[PDB]
Amino acid sequence: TGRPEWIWLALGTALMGLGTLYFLVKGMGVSDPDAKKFYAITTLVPAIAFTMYLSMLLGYGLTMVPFGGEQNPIYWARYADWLFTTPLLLLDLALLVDADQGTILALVGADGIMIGTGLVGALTKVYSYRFVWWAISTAAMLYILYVLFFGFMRPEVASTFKVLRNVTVVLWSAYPVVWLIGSEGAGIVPLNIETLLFMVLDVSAKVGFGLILLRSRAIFGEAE
Amino acid sequence: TGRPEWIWLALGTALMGLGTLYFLVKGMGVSDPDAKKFYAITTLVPAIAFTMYLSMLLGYGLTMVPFGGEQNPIYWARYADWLFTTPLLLLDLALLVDADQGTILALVGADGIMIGTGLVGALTKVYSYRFVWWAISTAAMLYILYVLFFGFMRPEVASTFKVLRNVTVVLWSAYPVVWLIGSEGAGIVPLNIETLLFMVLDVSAKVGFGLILLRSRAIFGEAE
Amino acid sequence: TGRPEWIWLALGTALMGLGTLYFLVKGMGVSDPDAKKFYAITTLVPAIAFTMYLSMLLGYGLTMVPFGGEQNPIYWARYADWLFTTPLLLLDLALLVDADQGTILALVGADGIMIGTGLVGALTKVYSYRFVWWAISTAAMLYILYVLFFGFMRPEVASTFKVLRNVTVVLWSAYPVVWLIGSEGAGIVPLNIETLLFMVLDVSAKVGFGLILLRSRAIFGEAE
Ligand SMILES: *C/C=C(C)/C=C/C=C(C)/C=C/C1=C(C)CCCC1(C)C
Ligand SMILES: *C/C=C(C)/C=C/C=C(C)/C=C/C1=C(C)CCCC1(C)C
Ligand SMILES: *C/C=C(C)/C=C/C=C(C)/C=C/C1=C(C)CCCC1(C)C
Repeated sequence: TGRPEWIWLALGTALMGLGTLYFLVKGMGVSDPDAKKFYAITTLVPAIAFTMYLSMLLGYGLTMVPFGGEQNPIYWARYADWLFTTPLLLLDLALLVDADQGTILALVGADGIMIGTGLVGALTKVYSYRFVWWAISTAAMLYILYVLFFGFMRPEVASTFKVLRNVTVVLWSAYPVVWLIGSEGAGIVPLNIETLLFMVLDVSAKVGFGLILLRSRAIFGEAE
Repeated sequence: TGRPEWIWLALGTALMGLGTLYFLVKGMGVSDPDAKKFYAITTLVPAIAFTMYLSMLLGYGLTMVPFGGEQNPIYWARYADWLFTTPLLLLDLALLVDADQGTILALVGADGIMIGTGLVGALTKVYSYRFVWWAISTAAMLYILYVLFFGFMRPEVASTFKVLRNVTVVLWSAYPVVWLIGSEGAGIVPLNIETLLFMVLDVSAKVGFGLILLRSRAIFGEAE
Repeated sequence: TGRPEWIWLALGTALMGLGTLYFLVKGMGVSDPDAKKFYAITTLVPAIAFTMYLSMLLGYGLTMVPFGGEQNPIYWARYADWLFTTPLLLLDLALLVDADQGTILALVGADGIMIGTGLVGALTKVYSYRFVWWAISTAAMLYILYVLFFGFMRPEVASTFKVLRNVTVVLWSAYPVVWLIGSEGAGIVPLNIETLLFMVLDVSAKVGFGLILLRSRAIFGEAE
């Protein structure tokens, strides 16, 4: 199309699609029940992202929100993606460490709150209030990060969890910043650059994260 | 009303309602925990369908989508039904065979993708792109069917699973065809006939499927 | 704002926010896995309510629905809250009594139906039909109440469950009445009083319920 961000949406669609196919093929033949869980979660994540990238590319997942006296292009489909994919990603971490159910519920619920309030902020027509939602969403993210560090095994489990926790902190923490400087927030970075940034983050957080996880012996039960 | 498809919506509402009441009464008194799971899942399915049929009958679950240069009546409430009822139905099959959690997640997630992309296709304003969504949704359905045949007990469990798997393949595979030839897709069959077809499919896939399942000794633990 | 109900929305936001913070601090340090489940569920409930109260206060969670020949202010965000918080509350009760999974699914599903049909009724443009949805929603509520009394331990578990079941029946049963007499239904009580009533009910059903639950020894495994 003639939205300059189309190229990043197209590459995102492609990389999510290819990552989905790769993980699908890779998990073919896996019989270990524990490993199956990780393959399922980890393949579902970019498959969902693929659909939502495509919806943005085709224009379905874009709406105009009036605020600051303009009609502002907001890609709402990102939140529909994140609503499902972010708890899934947290579930991969939580299963790695054999987290308590209470802890999993805390994580999933805080994540739901993070995404839902981010969506509310994204669609809010009173400019100043958009940042209230951003702050609440960010608080939920900080709670999530706190639990990953202070709320929790085989040495390979510890090692893989540590690496993935670090990837998670670094990549996830960038999202509120991009939103804040981008078209959803202060509008200091144009939508095409914002789209590029989220594409790099998303591909790393999904396909990159998944490559790290699915390469590890941590996803298998200890078997002779 | 004066929408000619009202009669099929009314009969669908009635048959789902009656099926719900029948399963409710039938599962009264069931104490076996395994059987309770099947009664719960299986009664919930037509209860949800009853609500969404009624919403279509009353006109709430209908919207107009512009495409191909017309205002096209799209019953969106079907997807709200299917979003919940189709994974529930898959859950009945998966519990019958004591499926791995990874496999259940794969099934539920692929199903979510099937329904969500079908909804996107149903609401998409660019005619040609509607069929892209249809294709992606169909791929998700084919993945689901593949898992039911290649991804998986007491002989009565095997026997009941086999029958229900066959019912599932035959009925579910008809949905993409009806959508394709109907008002959502190529518009070769009118909405009133499309509605009739989905009504027959839905009642069979829910109340018919449920009668088969709930009549079986497979839903009970092996007890003396 | 100049909506007279703003004061009740503001106090609701505050009390849910404070209740969230209190439960969060209170559950700090809890290591018992069973207790963690209850703290997680019970803190998530007012955290979600806090977000949805704030959304109503800020005006995001309000829409106008034409019916009875007027444009009627309907707070839809209540349903988005209840959709998540009501099954969570039922989950607290069900975990207390170690409910069968079938029973939990029945409860959660009936609750989903209660809330979804209440939302449909709230948004329905044909006045008389709003009450059809109300009736169906009420039937789902009555099913839920029936299960809590007829569908189900350590003496402290029994004692706490009994108290919380009674609180639940009394408070939950008031909701259909308020809706019926309020702006969503017959319009005999003005929106500002309706808002006050739901605020008192919600705070009691969430923060009050939670204080009772989290003060009990019932939420802990039996340990030496
Ligand atoms: C695969 C995609 C992922 C891992 C996306 C993660 C996204 C977030 C952590 C987003 C966080 C946000 C906030 C913390 C504040 C408001 C804006 C959001 C939703 C971008
Ligand atoms: C009770 C209702 C059920 C079992 C409905 C099943 C529906 C489907 C399998 C629908 C599939 C579709 C596609 C595969 C492609 C696009 C259109 C859909 C959603 C009708
Ligand atoms: C924390 C909030 C809670 C516990 C809310 C409970 C709400 C209900 C039990 C609402 C019930 C309703 C009906 C039974 C009929 C239609 C209207 C509703 C949704 C208010």
